[PDB]
Amino acid sequence: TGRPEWIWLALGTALMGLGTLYFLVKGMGVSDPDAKKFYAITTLVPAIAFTMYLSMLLGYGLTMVPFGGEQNPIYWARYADWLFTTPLLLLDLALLVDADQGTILALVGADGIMIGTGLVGALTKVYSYRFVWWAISTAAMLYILYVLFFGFMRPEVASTFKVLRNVTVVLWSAYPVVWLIGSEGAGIVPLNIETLLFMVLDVSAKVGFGLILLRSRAIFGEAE
Amino acid sequence: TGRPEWIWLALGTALMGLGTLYFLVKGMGVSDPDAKKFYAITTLVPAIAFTMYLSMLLGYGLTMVPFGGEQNPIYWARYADWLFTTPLLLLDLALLVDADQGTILALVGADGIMIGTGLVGALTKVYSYRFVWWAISTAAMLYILYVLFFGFMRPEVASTFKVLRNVTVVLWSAYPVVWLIGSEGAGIVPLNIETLLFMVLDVSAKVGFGLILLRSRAIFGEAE
Amino acid sequence: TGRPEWIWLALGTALMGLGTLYFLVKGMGVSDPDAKKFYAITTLVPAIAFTMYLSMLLGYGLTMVPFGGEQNPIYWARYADWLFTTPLLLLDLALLVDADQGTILALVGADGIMIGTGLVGALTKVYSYRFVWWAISTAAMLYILYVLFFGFMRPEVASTFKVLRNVTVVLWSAYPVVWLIGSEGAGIVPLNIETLLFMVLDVSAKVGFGLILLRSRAIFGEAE
Ligand SMILES: *C/C=C(C)/C=C/C=C(C)/C=C/C1=C(C)CCCC1(C)C
Ligand SMILES: *C/C=C(C)/C=C/C=C(C)/C=C/C1=C(C)CCCC1(C)C
Ligand SMILES: *C/C=C(C)/C=C/C=C(C)/C=C/C1=C(C)CCCC1(C)C
Repeated sequence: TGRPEWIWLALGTALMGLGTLYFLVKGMGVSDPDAKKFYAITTLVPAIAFTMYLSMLLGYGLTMVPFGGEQNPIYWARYADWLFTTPLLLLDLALLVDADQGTILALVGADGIMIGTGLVGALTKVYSYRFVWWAISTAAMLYILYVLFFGFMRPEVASTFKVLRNVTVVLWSAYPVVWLIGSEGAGIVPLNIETLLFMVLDVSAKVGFGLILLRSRAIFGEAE
Repeated sequence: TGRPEWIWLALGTALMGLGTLYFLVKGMGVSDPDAKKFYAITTLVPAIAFTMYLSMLLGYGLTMVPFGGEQNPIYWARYADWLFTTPLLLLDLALLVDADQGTILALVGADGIMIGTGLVGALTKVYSYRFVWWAISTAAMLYILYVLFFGFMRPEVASTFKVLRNVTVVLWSAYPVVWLIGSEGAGIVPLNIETLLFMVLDVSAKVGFGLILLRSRAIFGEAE
Repeated sequence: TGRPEWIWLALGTALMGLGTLYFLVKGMGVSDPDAKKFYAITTLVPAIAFTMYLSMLLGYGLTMVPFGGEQNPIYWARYADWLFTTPLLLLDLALLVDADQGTILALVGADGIMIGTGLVGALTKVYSYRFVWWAISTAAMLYILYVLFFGFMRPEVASTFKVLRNVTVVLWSAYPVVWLIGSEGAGIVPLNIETLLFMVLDVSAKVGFGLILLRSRAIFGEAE
């Protein structure tokens, strides 16, 4: 199309699609029940992202929100993606460490709150209030990060969890910043650059994260 | 009303309602925990369908989508039904065979993708792109069917699973065809006939499927 | 704002926010896995309510629905809250009594139906039909109440469950009445009083319920 961000949406669609196919093929033949869980979660994540990238590319997942006296292009489909994919990603971490159910519920619920309030902020027509939602969403993210560090095994489990926790902190923490400087927030970075940034983050957080996880012996039960 | 498809919506509402009441009464008194799971899942399915049929009958679950240069009546409430009822139905099959959690997640997630992309296709304003969504949704359905045949007990469990798997393949595979030839897709069959077809499919896939399942000794633990 | 109900929305936001913070601090340090489940569920409930109260206060969670020949202010965000918080509350009760999974699914599903049909009724443009949805929603509520009394331990578990079941029946049963007499239904009580009533009910059903639950020894495994 003639939205300059189309190229990043197209590459995102492609990389999510290819990552989905790769993980699908890779998990073919896996019989270990524990490993199956990780393959399922980890393949579902970019498959969902693929659909939502495509919806943005085709224009379905874009709406105009009036605020600051303009009609502002907001890609709402990102939140529909994140609503499902972010708890899934947290579930991969939580299963790695054999987290308590209470802890999993805390994580999933805080994540739901993070995404839902981010969506509310994204669609809010009173400019100043958009940042209230951003702050609440960010608080939920900080709670999530706190639990990953202070709320929790085989040495390979510890090692893989540590690496993935670090990837998670670094990549996830960038999202509120991009939103804040981008078209959803202060509008200091144009939508095409914002789209590029989220594409790099998303591909790393999904396909990159998944490559790290699915390469590890941590996803298998200890078997002779 | 004066929408000619009202009669099929009314009969669908009635048959789902009656099926719900029948399963409710039938599962009264069931104490076996395994059987309770099947009664719960299986009664919930037509209860949800009853609500969404009624919403279509009353006109709430209908919207107009512009495409191909017309205002096209799209019953969106079907997807709200299917979003919940189709994974529930898959859950009945998966519990019958004591499926791995990874496999259940794969099934539920692929199903979510099937329904969500079908909804996107149903609401998409660019005619040609509607069929892209249809294709992606169909791929998700084919993945689901593949898992039911290649991804998986007491002989009565095997026997009941086999029958229900066959019912599932035959009925579910008809949905993409009806959508394709109907008002959502190529518009070769009118909405009133499309509605009739989905009504027959839905009642069979829910109340018919449920009668088969709930009549079986497979839903009970092996007890003396 | 100049909506007279703003004061009740503001106090609701505050009390849910404070209740969230209190439960969060209170559950700090809890290591018992069973207790963690209850703290997680019970803190998530007012955290979600806090977000949805704030959304109503800020005006995001309000829409106008034409019916009875007027444009009627309907707070839809209540349903988005209840959709998540009501099954969570039922989950607290069900975990207390170690409910069968079938029973939990029945409860959660009936609750989903209660809330979804209440939302449909709230948004329905044909006045008389709003009450059809109300009736169906009420039937789902009555099913839920029936299960809590007829569908189900350590003496402290029994004692706490009994108290919380009674609180639940009394408070939950008031909701259909308020809706019926309020702006969503017959319009005999003005929106500002309706808002006050739901605020008192919600705070009691969430923060009050939670204080009772989290003060009990019932939420802990039996340990030496
Ligand atoms: C695969 C995609 C992922 C891992 C996306 C993660 C996204 C977030 C952590 C987003 C966080 C946000 C906030 C913390 C504040 C408001 C804006 C959001 C939703 C971008
Ligand atoms: C009770 C209702 C059920 C079992 C409905 C099943 C529906 C489907 C399998 C629908 C599939 C579709 C596609 C595969 C492609 C696009 C259109 C859909 C959603 C009708
Ligand atoms: C924390 C909030 C809670 C516990 C809310 C409970 C709400 C209900 C039990 C609402 C019930 C309703 C009906 C039974 C009929 C239609 C209207 C509703 C949704 C208010």
